[PDB]
Amino acid sequence: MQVSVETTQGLGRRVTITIAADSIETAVKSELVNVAKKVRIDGFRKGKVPMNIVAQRYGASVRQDVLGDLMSRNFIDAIIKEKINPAGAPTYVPGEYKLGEDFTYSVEFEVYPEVELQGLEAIEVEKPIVEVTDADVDGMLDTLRKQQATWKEKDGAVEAEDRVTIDFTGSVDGEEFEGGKASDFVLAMGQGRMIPGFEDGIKGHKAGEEFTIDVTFPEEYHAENLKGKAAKFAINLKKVEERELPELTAEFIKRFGVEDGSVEGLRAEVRKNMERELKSAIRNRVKSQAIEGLVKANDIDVPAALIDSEIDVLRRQAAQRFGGNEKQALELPRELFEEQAKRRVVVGLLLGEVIRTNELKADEERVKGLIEEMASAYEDPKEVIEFYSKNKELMDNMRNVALEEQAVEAVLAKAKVTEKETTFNELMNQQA
Amino acid sequence: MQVSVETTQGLGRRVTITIAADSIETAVKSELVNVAKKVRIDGFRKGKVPMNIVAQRYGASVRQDVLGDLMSRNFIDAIIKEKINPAGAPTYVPGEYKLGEDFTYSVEFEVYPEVELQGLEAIEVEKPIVEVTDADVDGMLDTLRKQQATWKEKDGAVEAEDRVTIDFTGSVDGEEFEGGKASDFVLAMGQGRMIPGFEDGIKGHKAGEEFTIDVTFPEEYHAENLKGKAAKFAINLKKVEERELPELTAEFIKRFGVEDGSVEGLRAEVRKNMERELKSAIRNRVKSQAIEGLVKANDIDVPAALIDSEIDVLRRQAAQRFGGNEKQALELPRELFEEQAKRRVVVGLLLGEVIRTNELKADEERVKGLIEEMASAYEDPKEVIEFYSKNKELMDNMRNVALEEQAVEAVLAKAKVTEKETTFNELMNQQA
Repeated sequence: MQVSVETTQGLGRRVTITIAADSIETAVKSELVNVAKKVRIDGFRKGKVPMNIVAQRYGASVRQDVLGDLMSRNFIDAIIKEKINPAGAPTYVPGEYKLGEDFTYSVEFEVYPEVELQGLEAIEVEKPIVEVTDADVDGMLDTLRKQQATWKEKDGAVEAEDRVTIDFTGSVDGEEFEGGKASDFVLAMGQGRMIPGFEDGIKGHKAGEEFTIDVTFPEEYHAENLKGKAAKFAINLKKVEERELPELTAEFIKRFGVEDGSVEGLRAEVRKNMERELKSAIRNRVKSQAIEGLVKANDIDVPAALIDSEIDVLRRQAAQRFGGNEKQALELPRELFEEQAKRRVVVGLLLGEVIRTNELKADEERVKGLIEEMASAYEDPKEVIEFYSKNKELMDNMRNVALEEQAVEAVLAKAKVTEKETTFNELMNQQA
Repeated sequence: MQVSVETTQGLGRRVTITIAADSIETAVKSELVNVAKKVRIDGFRKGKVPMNIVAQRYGASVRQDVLGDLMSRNFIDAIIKEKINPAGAPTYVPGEYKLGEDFTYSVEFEVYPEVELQGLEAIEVEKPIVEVTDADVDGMLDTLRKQQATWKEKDGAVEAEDRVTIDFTGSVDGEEFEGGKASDFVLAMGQGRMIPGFEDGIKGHKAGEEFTIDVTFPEEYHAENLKGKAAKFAINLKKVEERELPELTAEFIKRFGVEDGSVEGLRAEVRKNMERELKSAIRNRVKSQAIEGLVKANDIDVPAALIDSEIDVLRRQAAQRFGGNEKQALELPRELFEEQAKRRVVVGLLLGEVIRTNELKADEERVKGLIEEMASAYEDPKEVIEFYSKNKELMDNMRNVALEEQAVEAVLAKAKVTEKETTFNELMNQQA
């Protein structure tokens, strides 16, 4: 058999294969019965009319539709072998059909490039060795202690950790923005829930005076309408409640996911949480050094399509952390996310090539171990472990996490990693 | 942890679970980071703002969106364990949201019932034993011989197997219908491509005379607009070619998927095709006896939804064999397909319950054997076999074919099957 596929323009495709009647006769019989089996209609055939006879009767009428069916089957077959997973449903975009002339349709799909690994040996990574002191523990403990407190109504002055009701309106330089609209909003002070200085500036004000305070948001603020802006908050005030020491009688203080009062338990829980992120933090710097070393020294021309797709994901996610508005995130500025999107694609391409070139395997043992530690954080690890193994997406999505660890270890094994003993204060010097 | 899900009306569901702040505090942290991992944004977290703090800030704004996300994740999890495969994309149908009040959405999904197997031992099946004679072979051979012939232009009388060009219009009783429209249509006579009598009635007419002949379509004709109708065909005529004996020199006669001229090969190919469908024919009667015995004796109440879905599939398929028109098949009459759809659902339920109750396994050996014989009908069975094993849907879809065979054997093993030697003529008596 002979196969021919043409291209009209860009992503446009054309099928229409011209062959001898004998070949057509044979192919149509086989294909039509195969389609009939899919929907189970062949079993309803008593065989009074041969399939070929009806094929050369109604085949002309469904001739256009057959091309569409072929399009449907060929597309799915092709994406399976090229391993492309479309989001929802693909778009084929059919045009006007002329009888006796050509036909144009454009199937939208993305493509992938290839990369070469160079300068791997030239990667020098410094591993700063630091430890967590008991003083660090004290700071964390104190923060946790100030988080909880029992509310008590009073009238007079305002503390730094009181509970207040603030009706405020967000005005930038002289105009209200989309957010910053409050009504009987209750805010817990002393928890660092607002901008540093915001809950400080309102301290000492009576629950009935309008002051208007200048608050400046950092240039690197996630909200574009607030980043690098110095807004003024009127702050009306009306209700203030004192937060007194929480009842250590397990009455009110039982609002924790950890056991109450247990001094050893509290320190133990802090210790495990601190070291867990310490492990992650050191690896993040190691990972960052490796990533920057590759990107800065070796860049590659990346297709715009892949970057464009990354932007949408970023926009949807950004809107969520700005407030939450599905689909409206589409309206968010492209330039803000396009920069970071480029990095995501480059890193992915770099990792993907390492995996392919070194033919890395998805290690089940590695995945299982990670799951067990993570699942151990819950009361019943048994259902949690099974839950992850229950859903295929979770299994595969989590693989990329474990696989990434393998990729890092592979590079580090051949890279120059030097361990240097440093004081905690020394690593704290991150001024630029 | 406590879970809750309420129902508004019908398929309408309500989430909104009210729990203590401590539980919320813990649950939100775990869930949000899990979502962030899915899109790979957690690796961008340097940890300046605790997740809980932002959660009790923007959580209110995205509160509605969270419910939608929960809806999305819960639905997919639920269908996995209940094993329901949605066609494309599900519909959740959201309504108006009132702040401070309730919310209504309705998720459209189908359900399945269960059946009891009774009266299986009461099924008596007669197996008529017949054979194919050489006379049957001769008839088939002659039919095949008349199919092919070489066209030769002439002027005069018309044979029974000539090649003609007929411009006609389809008028029922006094109105043209949707089809029956021809222009320069070339029809090959003697191949039984038209209604018995249609190509017989035009025999003897000159290539330039309008006669108008009454043609009656059978009551059980697939085309509703023609079934039980006696239409009149004008028949204009203009071009007639004689079909002379095909060149047995392998020139013209090479338009077959079988070797040319080979007498033994021709008979061998006929023999294999005839017995293959003979096997199917006897089993179909056996299957029909068992199916009718169950349906006629034991009826079950079937939900309208399942039947409704079956109707659409039938409509789409019916339109294809009537001509071909995707989506327009929706406009086809329901009653025509609803009757047969009921049978499909009942048979499926009966088979499904047999499979579940008798805990039947999908036998790979059975599947492999069927594939090998089927693939043996192609030049290279190797790629064909791998192709079936390549696509999961083909593998699964084909399993049902093999599994049905197993189900039939299981029933027959305990049913009263009697073999009776019969003459071919005897079985031919199917006059009602």
